[PDB]
Amino acid sequence: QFHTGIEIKVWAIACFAPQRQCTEVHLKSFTEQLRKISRDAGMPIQGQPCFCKYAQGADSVEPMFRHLKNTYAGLQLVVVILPGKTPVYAEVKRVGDTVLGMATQCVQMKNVQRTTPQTLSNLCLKINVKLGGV
Ligand SMILES: O=C(O)CCc1cccc(-c2ncnc3c2ncn3[C@@H]2O[C@H](COP(=O)(O)O)[C@@H](O)[C@H]2O)c1
Repeated sequence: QFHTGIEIKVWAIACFAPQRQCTEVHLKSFTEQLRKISRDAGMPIQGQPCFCKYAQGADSVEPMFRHLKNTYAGLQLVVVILPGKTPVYAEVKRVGDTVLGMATQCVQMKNVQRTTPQTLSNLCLKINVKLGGV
């Protein structure tokens, strides 16, 4: 079930959670915790995303994903932080899967604000399934 040989060197964060709820330090904390667990599991995600920006609303998804595709050669993944149930999820999947062919992984804001080994493990397993056997 689990894939070896994944190395995620070029990846982006698109934060659809409001900055006042999911701060720069929450993003840095979450990213560092994800770096360490993904590494321990032999699917290392490098500590520094090439891009980390806030956006709001489903209409921002296509412009930002077009920008990412146009700017970052060898981009392997966009981690999308969502604030609860939101039409932004459907739009991220429409643009990523059907328009631009860009791998995306969505995560709940509450799991970025406060991490646990179990929820970082849940996320690594979803990423592994996506980026494994390409
Ligand atoms: O339009 C509306 O009013 C709400 C629409 C709606 C209906 C059903 C589900 C959603 C939805 N909203 C936000 N996050 C969602 C979601 N469905 C799944 N997710 C998130 O995406 C993650 C899965 O990400 P990937 O599909 O990239 O593996 C789930 O863990 C969960 O964290 C949104």
